Amino acid sequence: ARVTVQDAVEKIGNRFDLVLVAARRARQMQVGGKDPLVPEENDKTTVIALREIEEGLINNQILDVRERQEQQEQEAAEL
Amino acid sequence: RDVHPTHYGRVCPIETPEGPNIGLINSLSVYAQTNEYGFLETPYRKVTDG
Amino acid sequence: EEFDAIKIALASPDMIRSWSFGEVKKPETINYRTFKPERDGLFCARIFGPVKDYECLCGKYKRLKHRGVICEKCGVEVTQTKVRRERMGHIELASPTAHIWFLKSLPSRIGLLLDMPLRDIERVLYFESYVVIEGGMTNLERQQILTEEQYLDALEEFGDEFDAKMGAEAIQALLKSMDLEQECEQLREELNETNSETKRKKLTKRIKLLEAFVQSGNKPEWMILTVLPVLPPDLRPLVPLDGGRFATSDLNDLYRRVINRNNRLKRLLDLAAPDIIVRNEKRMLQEAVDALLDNGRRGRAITGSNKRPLKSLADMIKGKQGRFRQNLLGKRVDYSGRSVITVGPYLRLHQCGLPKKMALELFKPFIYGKLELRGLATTIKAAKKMVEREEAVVWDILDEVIREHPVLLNRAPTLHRLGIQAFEPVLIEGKAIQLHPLVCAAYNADFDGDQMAVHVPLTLEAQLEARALMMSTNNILSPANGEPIIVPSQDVVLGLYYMTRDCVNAKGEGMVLTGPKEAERLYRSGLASLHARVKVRITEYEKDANGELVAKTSLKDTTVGRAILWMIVPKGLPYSIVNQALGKKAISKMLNTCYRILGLKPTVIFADQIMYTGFAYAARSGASVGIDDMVIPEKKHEIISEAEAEVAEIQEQFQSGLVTAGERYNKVIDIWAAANDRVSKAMMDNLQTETVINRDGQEEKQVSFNSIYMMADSGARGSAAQIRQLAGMRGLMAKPDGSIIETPITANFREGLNVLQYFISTHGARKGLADTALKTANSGYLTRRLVDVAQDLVVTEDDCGTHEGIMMTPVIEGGDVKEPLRDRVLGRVTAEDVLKPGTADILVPRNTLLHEQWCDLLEENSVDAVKVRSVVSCDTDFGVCAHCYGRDLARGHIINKGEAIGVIAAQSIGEPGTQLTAAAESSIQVKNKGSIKLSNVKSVVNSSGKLVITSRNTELKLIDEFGRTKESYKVPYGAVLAKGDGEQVAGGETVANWDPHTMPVITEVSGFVRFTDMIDGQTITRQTDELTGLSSLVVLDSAERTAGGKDLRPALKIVDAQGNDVLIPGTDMPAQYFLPGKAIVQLEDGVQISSGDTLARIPQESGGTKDITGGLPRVADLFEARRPKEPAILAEISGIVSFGKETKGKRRLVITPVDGSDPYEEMIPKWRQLNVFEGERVERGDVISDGPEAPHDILRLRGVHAVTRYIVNEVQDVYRLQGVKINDKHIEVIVRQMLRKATIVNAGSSDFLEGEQVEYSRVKIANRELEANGKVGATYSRDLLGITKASLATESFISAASFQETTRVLTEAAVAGKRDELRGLKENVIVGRLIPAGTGYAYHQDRMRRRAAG
Amino acid sequence: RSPGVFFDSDKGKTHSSGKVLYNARIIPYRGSWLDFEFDPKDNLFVRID
Amino acid sequence: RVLDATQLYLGEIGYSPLLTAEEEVYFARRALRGDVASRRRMIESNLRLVVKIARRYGNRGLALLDLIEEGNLGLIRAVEKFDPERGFRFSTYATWWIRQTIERAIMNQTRTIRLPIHIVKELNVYLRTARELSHKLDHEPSAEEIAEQLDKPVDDVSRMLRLNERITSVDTPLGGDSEKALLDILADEKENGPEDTTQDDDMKQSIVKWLFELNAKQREVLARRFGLLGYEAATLEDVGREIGLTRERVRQIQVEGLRRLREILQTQGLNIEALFL
DNA sequence: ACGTATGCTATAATGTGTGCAGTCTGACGCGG
DNA sequence: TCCGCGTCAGACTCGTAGGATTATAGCATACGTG
Ligand SMILES: O=c1ccn([C@@H]2O[C@H](COP(=O)(O)OP(=O)(O)OP(=O)(O)O)[C@@H](O)[C@H]2O)c(=O)[nH]1
Ligand SMILES: [Mg+2]
Ligand SMILES: [Mg+2]
Ligand SMILES: [Zn+2]
Repeated sequence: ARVTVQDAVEKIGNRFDLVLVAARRARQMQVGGKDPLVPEENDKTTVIALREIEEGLINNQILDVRERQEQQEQEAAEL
Repeated sequence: RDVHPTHYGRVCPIETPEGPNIGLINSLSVYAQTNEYGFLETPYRKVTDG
Repeated sequence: EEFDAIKIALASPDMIRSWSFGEVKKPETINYRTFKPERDGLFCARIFGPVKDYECLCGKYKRLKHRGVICEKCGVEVTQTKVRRERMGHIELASPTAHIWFLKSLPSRIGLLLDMPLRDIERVLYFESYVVIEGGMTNLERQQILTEEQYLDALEEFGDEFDAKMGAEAIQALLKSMDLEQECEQLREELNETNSETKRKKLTKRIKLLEAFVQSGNKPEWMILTVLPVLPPDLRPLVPLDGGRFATSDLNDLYRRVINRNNRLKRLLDLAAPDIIVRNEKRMLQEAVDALLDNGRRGRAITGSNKRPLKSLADMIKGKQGRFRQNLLGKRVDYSGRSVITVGPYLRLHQCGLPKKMALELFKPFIYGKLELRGLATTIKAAKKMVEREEAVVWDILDEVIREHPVLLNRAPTLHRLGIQAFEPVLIEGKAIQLHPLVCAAYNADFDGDQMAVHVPLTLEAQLEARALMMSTNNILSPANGEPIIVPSQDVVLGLYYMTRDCVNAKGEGMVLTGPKEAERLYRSGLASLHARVKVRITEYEKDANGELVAKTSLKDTTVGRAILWMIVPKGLPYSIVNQALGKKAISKMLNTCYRILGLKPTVIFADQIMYTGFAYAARSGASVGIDDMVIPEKKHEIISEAEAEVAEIQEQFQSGLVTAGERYNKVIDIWAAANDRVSKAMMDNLQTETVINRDGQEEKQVSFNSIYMMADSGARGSAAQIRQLAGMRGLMAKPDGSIIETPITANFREGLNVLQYFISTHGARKGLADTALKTANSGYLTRRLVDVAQDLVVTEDDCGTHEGIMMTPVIEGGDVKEPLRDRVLGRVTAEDVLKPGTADILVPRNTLLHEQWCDLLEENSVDAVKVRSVVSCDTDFGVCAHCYGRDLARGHIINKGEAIGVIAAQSIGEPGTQLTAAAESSIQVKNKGSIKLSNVKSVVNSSGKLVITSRNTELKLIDEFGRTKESYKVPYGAVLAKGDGEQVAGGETVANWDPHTMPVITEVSGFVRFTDMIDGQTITRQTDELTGLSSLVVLDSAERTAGGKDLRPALKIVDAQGNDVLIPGTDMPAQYFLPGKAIVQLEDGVQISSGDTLARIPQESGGTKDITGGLPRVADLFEARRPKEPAILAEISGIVSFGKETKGKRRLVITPVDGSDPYEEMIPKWRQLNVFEGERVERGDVISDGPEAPHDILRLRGVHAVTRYIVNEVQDVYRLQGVKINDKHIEVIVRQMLRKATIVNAGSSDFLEGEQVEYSRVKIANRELEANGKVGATYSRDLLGITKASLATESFISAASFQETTRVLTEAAVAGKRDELRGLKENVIVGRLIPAGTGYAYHQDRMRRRAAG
Repeated sequence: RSPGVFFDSDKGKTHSSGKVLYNARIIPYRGSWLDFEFDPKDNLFVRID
Repeated sequence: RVLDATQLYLGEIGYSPLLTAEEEVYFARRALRGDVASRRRMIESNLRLVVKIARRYGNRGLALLDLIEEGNLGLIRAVEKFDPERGFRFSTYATWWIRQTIERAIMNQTRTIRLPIHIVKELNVYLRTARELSHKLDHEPSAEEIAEQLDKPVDDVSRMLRLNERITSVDTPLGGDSEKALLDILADEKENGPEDTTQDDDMKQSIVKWLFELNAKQREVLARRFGLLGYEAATLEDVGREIGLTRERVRQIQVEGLRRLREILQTQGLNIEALFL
């Protein structure tokens, strides 16, 4: 997680799409103030986003479902 | 730039920047001196009849 | 702000007026005391806007209360100073003026369009001669120049009916009258008649320019400027210095030259002055305009104050010092610092020392941020002061943000990607950066006073990018070669060698230990040496069939040192690897083994631990540099004293007059050369095994523990080559001319050089260090050249869906296999099903990666030749597939889609050359028994009874029991074979023998020698001796030859006893061997000869260490595709050879193919010898002549996979000579890019037609729609392009101007009216956008679906 | 370079001919240059400055 | 042939009349009465005289070609106002014009920063006085030494020497070798970097918080006076235009807003901390 | 009134020239 | 169209150092704004 990012690349595949998924999640915790899934243990967003991907909690499909699940709650509610 | 066998006694073979201004810049030899016209000249012990 | 494309078109006088916000009509910059703009001047605020943010000049309207208010008095708007660099101006030119970029920038452009030369146009401009615009009376036709005499003749005689004028006015009217529609059709008609090469070229280029000009919407009148734009004043500044001085750009000065002369012309047109004066004024005006656009071009550049030339407009867009290279692709960057680096031997791989006061300033906005969070700072200027006072609790906050934050460390120069690596900063008190020893290799960073730039990744993406891609742990192997660049060096290797290496008995021999821990116990207890043979019990962990590790415990007889090293060794490798004495070469395999087996993590750890123990134990050894360590052999004074008398013997023979000066010069070099190797080997023979004095019972022989040897043997520093100078003999030095001194240096560095021995050492020293400075630029310029062409290549598709590739064989050159097939065909997707010898069962699939483990089964089955899916065989339009490239050698598995290869490839090729800056081949000895197998050989038996070879490229194979090539040699021309073709030889037998310092000319027939065209004085010379009178004849070449015997070819003609010619067996060729220049001949006219006798001996002086200095140019020329001055002839199409007609020896060839009825003729020189001898079954592209192969000749005939195989072999040959390791796929990248454009041959559905040369990807996309719709196919023929040209070919003009020739690129792109839609990296890095590759590949393609969705 | 006269030869201006073309040049302390040079056809030429 | 604009014009003047004493009078007498052809000739003829006068007036401001053009304009004004009836020659009268027109045109197009004649005229006498002094003092004269010989002001001499200070181009090599110019050093005055930009943004956002933390009528009256929230920076007396309409109550409420705000800066950690600034 | 600008003077005088000249490999573009 | 000669295009990457010019008459009414 701090030294290694190979365990994180194992899960997704593309070194490039890993940085994009990890960044988007890092930004949700940085701005939205979302909760970390893994014990943060005094690490910055960078590392935590990798840990969730490394262990297998964060994914392209996972984050897209979760997004519109909060946004569809708003749809039904407004009108 | 290359060291020329004339340098012997006149100019130092090992005194020059190692930069692009390498072979152009050169220090004068220890006992080297200027010729009355302009060239360089070096001291030499004359040998008379051996 | 967010766009799609950038367009370039010609600036119409009407268009220039759109940008201009006023007309500068005065040169007045500012008032002298009141530092303010002048009335309609060059800094006018009424034209270019206000000075400060929202302030008029006189001061009537202030700040945003008067948002967009225009003042009455001064007439100045109240907007931001923003507009002072945005708002432009113009000048109404009294008389029209010509653009230098559409006149001088060749092609003429203005002259190319008019079908008019340069001289003609210029003499019109400078008012030397008039030019006809249109003659009503057909007496005078258009574009006919009339001298000042000839204008007057037509005036009174004809007049009026003819309209002709002078100056830039005339040529504009000529451009304004010419019809692009009609003169396009006229040229097309003349093309149908009788077309040649030059005629059709000229016509087609004009045709396309004419059509391009109409479709670009440009009008040829805009080539002449009626309106001249003015640059915004802020972009040509008049700003004051701190010292009360001012400073102005040279543009302002050049502008004042234009406006003054233009206003003086307005004044003279008011006075109706005589034309003679008006002429000067118009010439001047043009001089000023041309000097403003591009100063140094038409004539002398207008020099200014400090006798230097004024910097013009074009100059700020031109080359290195232009905006592109200097202020756009290269940038000074914030959150950046540099400092002296020093060692960090305590750090782990993923760590680096960062000074506190450095990181303090670097992370300034991150302190202010974390401060407001804790509530210590309420505002930022409060946080600013908290940092300034350097109070204690601010250090702890700085320390907080930096944790889990990577920093980029760069070293100059940035050769390859590894020139930057990311680490986790460790704050250290001190002004020095501390760098990790193992990655020192990648940077080439020596702690001798190196500095490394620091950079802070700001964005979270940059923190992830730095940790993911640019982290030191994620970057192990080189991208160039699949090899670990983080290999321990110097002390590390020496320390391990010391440990593993063993010695006789010593303390505690043959003891018995529980584990490798008891070995550390006893050594550090002082009851065992690291060099004690011991039977220890170690438990090794071997991998099984699955992922599970099997444990095995056994007694290994190894040393105390070897046992201790096992502690560092991860569990998964066998113990047999550390059971040997470890060296640099052995250690490099340990890490590679560790990598291919366990993975990444285990290696990083292993690599570090190897380094740490290496340094530690190297220091424990006590390894020093005493002067008794530099042992001179026993008998040096015995070798030299009698090797001197050897040379003194020949010296007395020369003055007698037998051995010539040249023969003595070569003969004395051979004596010294033997003595030098004699001293070298006696030295190491006394130094390597100096330890012959041991114990136990009486004696034993052992490796020497001489400090210097251990330091060389281990592979830590220096080598056998360096020790030679230290203890042995310095060797023979080289003159600055290139000739080698007859007398070398006898002494060494221990003994001391005399005064001259040092003077001699200088010559070699200064020239070696001169090529370190000067020759580095050619190699660094190559890196630049390679990159530009390979910018666009990125992995796009996953699978190109192609079943093509190129076959690969094992590099077995010079007996010992140079490069095995396993390594060559490693990490490359195959294109064909490759099984074992017995064709009855498949072993490896088609579309599969070759892992080192799959390549191990290639060894069991002994693969012959393999079709690997290559880069050039890719069908992916705009990029390549991951299958075609294969593994990313840097990573260690299949390449990611989106990774930008082209740049990785270019770097890999240029990196070694840039950092990288005994020919007694008498006889081949075969080593294993075999049957002799020659190929491409045509020999003839001689008088002696020996198979003499009369063919240039003869190869010699060594066939084993089952029938496969083991060893391979190059047998040269006129070589004497021991045994002919098919005969058995034993091991250690001289199969071939020849003279190296000579190239003989050997006959094929017997009889007498005739002299033809060998006149004394014209073609040859003559020199005789004494008593008898033996004369030698020396053939003069065009250099030493007079104009009399230039077309005379000198040759030694063969004749019989009668005097007639002797036919060469089975050919109608009378025997005639043409002697080249400087050919020494011993036999004079009228001498009997047998077949196989040497007629003449051509000298082969070749004693210059090629190194990299004289080997990089050859690489460049290959890439740049520059045809040699003696290319070899090849057959075009297959069929029947039929020799035809001749012209004073100049041979033709009337080839009549079997299917092809129409003959084909091509001409051949006389002196050049062929390989085929007529009437033969030739195929497409057979070797007819010998010499260098032209790259264009290869692809033209033998297709893509032939030219790719050539460049790859040819390039690698030069790098293999140096021990530079590059995968062929990296060269294949550049090759692919060199095959970008292709000439079209055949009319298609699109308006392609003939003579057009379009990109290969675009024309193939048209063929996609054609095979679906039918219509007419567009047949083609791929062309090869040099690097410099392949870069300027890409549709992107931005990428082309950013490279070079920037003055031309822009003008051609302006006239074409081309719009660049951006694909390359250079293109998006300029505009400062997301790179359409790597991290940004996922983003750019998400914008491409915005375009696709409607 | 010391003023006076100096004899040189481009060991192959045109490696086409490969002819060693010999040339002379008078170098003054102040003044115009005076060069003499041969050509592929060994015709003596003078090029002031 | 000839492709230098210099030699071409210099050729065309070389094939133009060279007039006699009585010829000049014949043409000039018709030139005043407007013969058209006559004015062209006298001019064409004496272009040769303009070039000889421009051979001494070079290396001062413009080029030789620039001096001839403006020297020709002097010959033209000399032809526009010559007196043929006078027995004196033309070459004499025309020289006074050609020397004048050149000097004047150099005085304008020589300096980038347009220096009018008045400040320049005087500067010359100060410089030409420096000659006299320099030769007899053998020491380059000071601002005082020039002032003591003319008996004129000290600041005048000094300020006139300040305008003689010439320019260095921002595109001038530093060290006589491709390295860096003055533009790669000289900074931008107008825009100060983010740190100075964010100073004011953060300082002025902190004030927006401090005003909403004051009284409703205290932050109304205090803000609209200084022009912080309002549109125009009013005075104690001018706050009465809005709703205040008071002179005493406005001054007590302005200062009441500032006193409560001074305690807000003492507690947040500025006051004397931000006093140095 | 103060600052800038335009103007005239009259021996005769009538065609300029200046300034670095071991760079070099490679590549076209007009004539011949 | 092919071969000689002219002009014109490049020249590995980052750090540091320091300085200076000549001269344009002389005086009297004409042109622009508080
Ligand atoms: O002009 C130069 C000279 C040298 N260098 C660079 O500086 C370094 C000087 O040479 P090093 O001291 O680094 O040499 P090395 O490690 O390759 O070999 P040894 O001394 O161990 O024999 C090398 O890495 C070289 O690339 C330049 O970049 N430019
Ligand atoms: Mg170093
Ligand atoms: Mg080193
Ligand atoms: Zn105003």
